[PDB]
Amino acid sequence: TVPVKLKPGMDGPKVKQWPLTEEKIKALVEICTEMEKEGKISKIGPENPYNTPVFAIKKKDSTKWRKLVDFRELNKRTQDFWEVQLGIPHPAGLKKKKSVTVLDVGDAYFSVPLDEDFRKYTAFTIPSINNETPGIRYQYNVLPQGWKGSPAIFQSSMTKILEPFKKQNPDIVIYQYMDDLYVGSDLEIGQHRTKIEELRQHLLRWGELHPDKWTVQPIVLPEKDSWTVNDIQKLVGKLNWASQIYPGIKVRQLCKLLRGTKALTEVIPLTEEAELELAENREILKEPVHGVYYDPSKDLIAEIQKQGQGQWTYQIYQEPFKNLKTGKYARMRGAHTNDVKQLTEAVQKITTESIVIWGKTPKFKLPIQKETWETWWTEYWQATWIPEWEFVNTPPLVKLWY
Amino acid sequence: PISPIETVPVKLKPGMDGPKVKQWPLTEEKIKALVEICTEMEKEGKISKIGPENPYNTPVFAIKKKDSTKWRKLVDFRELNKRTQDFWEVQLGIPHPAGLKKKKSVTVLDVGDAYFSVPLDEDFRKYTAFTIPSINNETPGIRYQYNVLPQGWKGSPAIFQSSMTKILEPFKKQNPDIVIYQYMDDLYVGSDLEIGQHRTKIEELRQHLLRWGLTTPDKKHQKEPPFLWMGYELHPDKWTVQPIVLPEKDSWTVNDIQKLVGKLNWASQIYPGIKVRQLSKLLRGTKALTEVIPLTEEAELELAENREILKEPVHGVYYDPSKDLIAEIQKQGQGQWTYQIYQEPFKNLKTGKYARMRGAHTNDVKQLTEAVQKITTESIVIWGKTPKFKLPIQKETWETWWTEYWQATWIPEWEFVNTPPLVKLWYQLEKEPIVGAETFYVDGAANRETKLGKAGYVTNKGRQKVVPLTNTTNQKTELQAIYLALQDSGLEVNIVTNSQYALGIIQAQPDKSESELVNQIIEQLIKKEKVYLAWVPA
DNA sequence: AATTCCCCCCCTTCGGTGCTTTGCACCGAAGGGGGGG
Ligand SMILES: Nc1ncnc2c1ncn2[C@H]1C[C@H](O)[C@@H](COP(=O)(O)OP(=O)(O)OP(=O)(O)O)O1
Ligand SMILES: [Mg+2]
Repeated sequence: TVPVKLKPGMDGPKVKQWPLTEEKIKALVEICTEMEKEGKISKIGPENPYNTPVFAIKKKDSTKWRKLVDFRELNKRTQDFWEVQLGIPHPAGLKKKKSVTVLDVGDAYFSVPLDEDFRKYTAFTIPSINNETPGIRYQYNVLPQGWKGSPAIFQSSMTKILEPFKKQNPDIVIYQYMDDLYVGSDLEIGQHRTKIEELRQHLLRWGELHPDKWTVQPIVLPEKDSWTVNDIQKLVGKLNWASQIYPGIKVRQLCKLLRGTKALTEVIPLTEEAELELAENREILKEPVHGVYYDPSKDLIAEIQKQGQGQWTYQIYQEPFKNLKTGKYARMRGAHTNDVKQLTEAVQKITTESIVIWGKTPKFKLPIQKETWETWWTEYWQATWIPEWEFVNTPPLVKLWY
Repeated sequence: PISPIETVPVKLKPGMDGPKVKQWPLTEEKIKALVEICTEMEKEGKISKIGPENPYNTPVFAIKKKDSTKWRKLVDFRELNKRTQDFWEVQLGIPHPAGLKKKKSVTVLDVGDAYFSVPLDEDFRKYTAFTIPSINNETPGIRYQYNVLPQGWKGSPAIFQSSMTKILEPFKKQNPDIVIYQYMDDLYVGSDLEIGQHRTKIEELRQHLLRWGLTTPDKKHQKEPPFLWMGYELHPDKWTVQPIVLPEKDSWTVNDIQKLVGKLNWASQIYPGIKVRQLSKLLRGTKALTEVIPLTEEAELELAENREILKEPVHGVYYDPSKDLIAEIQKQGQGQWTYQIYQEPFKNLKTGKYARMRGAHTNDVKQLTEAVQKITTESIVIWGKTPKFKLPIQKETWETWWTEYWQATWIPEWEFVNTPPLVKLWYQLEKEPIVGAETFYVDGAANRETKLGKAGYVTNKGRQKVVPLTNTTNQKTELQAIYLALQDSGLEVNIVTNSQYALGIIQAQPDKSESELVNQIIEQLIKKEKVYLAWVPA
């Protein structure tokens, strides 16, 4: 047993349980009955003042319910980080891999008992349909799934398990985040599954992303033969905003054509100086911005914008106007008739990319009303982690990310 | 008697001691029941006499139960509640009759002396000391401490609920075909067995409860319909609210209006069409609770309508899991919506209203989405599933709104019902400049010190107009400049502004706002056919 | 001037927070009320 303590001066999670549908409640009741029979959780009373939300998810093509606990507040208050928990913060070679496979190894956490003084912080409540009975309270006896300290305590056992495999295959990079194992190899697309199956058999005995296909989206400019006053006004505003990201944006000879009141529809012939300036500005726009570097101390912020027609844009950055990554997530088909599902899938994809690249989940600025998200996000979630998020209520300007 | 169940360990907050409050004087009528009550409990061992070794005290008083002949003894444990450890409440909501199913046999049971049957932690008993003052004066009062759960202590409800759950669990485990709704000490027991077998099982349950010291007196045991359960009357195939009495006064004070609004909100769960906005509009800006508020004409009409609604008797039906949930929404005007949840037409499972105004500026589509969200949450709470919605909005309108909006918004599986007033967007902004229209470059500024500003426009034809503004702001000046452009233009206009605030407000297509200027802008925007609004940096 | 507790709801008010144009918009907690025990 490894003693665990909260961060100095912190109290503990006291988050309320949100209502659940009937199928989720039935699945949670069955799962928790089995877990309490096996001794993994134990019933508690109201004298425990701590609580964390719980719900259930059906993983991608699984047809099996899985209990998920929102340990975000307990994670933000736990100190167990002396143990990097990752075996060196982040393998910097995982991002330059042909294929990365994510495996769920959280069940292995259910064999390590949790420290007795820390169990009270892992309490959760199962609600009832129509409030027929008071909610049933449980607390964890073993290492829970979703708590950041669980990989930090199983880290020694995890390293011991993977040594017979990692030493034999030195060209495979293995990373661990929460209950997920990321296995990245540069081998053939089928040999990769062969090695993954061998690793799965090795794990069973002991008790697919493509990061090279990830490309940033640079800020582009319209290509037109005849330019109207409206087009120049829209371009000048775009270049003025982009000047905050790329120092050296001139846009001074383009604003001369915007002098004097003029009709928005009539065309303006660009002067040679304006044309040169625009060509130079486009040249500056196709190169990546220098002087921006990842800071391990600071946290990551991910902004998402909806461009319509099933398109979303995202920017991951630590400081304003210094984007570590920019990208676009597109899943339209027939518009999918569901914006919440698209946003949930985009959030999961961005979090997976962030974990692969920097080893940290970002804080999301979701472009959605809070109530809609809290109502519907659990119906489409399929990941064992939950990133921190905040909701924006201010509409962005004319979007320059396209 | 006293339950043989195990006590819940309770401790004070770290570094804090027990209360030492002094008993306030009590009336002689009160100090005849407490002395009568404390004598009885002391006989059953629910309270214990203490001496000078206990330095703690807490005021006690008594109120009258719903029986109007018995007295409920309470302790003002606020000081002890401050220094008591935190608990987690296990009561997550209130059961609703609409979530009940059809049961052939139904009974309702009440536990007599609920709290006084559950033991209290031995180490915490000394902090519950209290004194019963002597009649008149002299002969210092008798000092007692609680051996059971006190009424007025912040830990009593959760402890009693957990104890009752533990007591009931062995019975429910071996009788899975019986529904037991448990709220505090109130038990609704329903089953599909015949009346004889149901009564035999009820006797078995009563014996099981008595084995744990929980007595169920025959006075509070109901065996025939209608059943008074949790504020409702339950019949074999319908349910109603217990009769709601609205005041019929001539002069209304603030407290009276608050009581009436609360009662109407309670009645709105089964009576359809209840409107409360006009009455609640009288509660803003008034400080004193006893201040007399004259009833406005709009409030009087709404009160008359509500009195008309409550005159006829309405009933709700029970849930049928084999059928489908349908929630129909109607617009009521001025940001008010009603909804009915039912499985069969003209047989409401329940009713409700949504009249919450969120945001300074909003339209009907956003409010409809909020109402749908509220109904979805309430339906998930009650029945555990989302209903199918019948909304008074066309599919094309919703498609346009949700595809052109900058936020991720959604409405679950719904169908269009043609019941006016319909929900629609009153104007649309062109995505491209209008050829042949007139272009208004609008500007607006205001110094922050003097609180004076200007707001005007220049058009490509050569017309200018500037109007000084007093006691305004930069945002207000920009909005006023846009208003000037809308006012002085034709039926088509191309407005170019330097304000992100005004553009962000207008692009959301509001139709109601808390600002009068935005309302005038909306009225002007509705009149025009094509409006193109563009942003240009200063 | 009678003094209590916990739970859910609605409606109004006020302070805190964030981005910005240091005002304006949004949100959560606390006051009142209703209902339950
Ligand atoms: N006004 C109140 N103040 C504090 N606690 C209360 C109050 N009303 C009810 N309770 C709590 C304590 C009660 O023991 C418990 C059950 O309510 P209730 O049945 O009305 O009382 P009871 O069980 O003590 O009396 P009875 O013998 O009349 O059933 O709920
Ligand atoms: Mg009782």
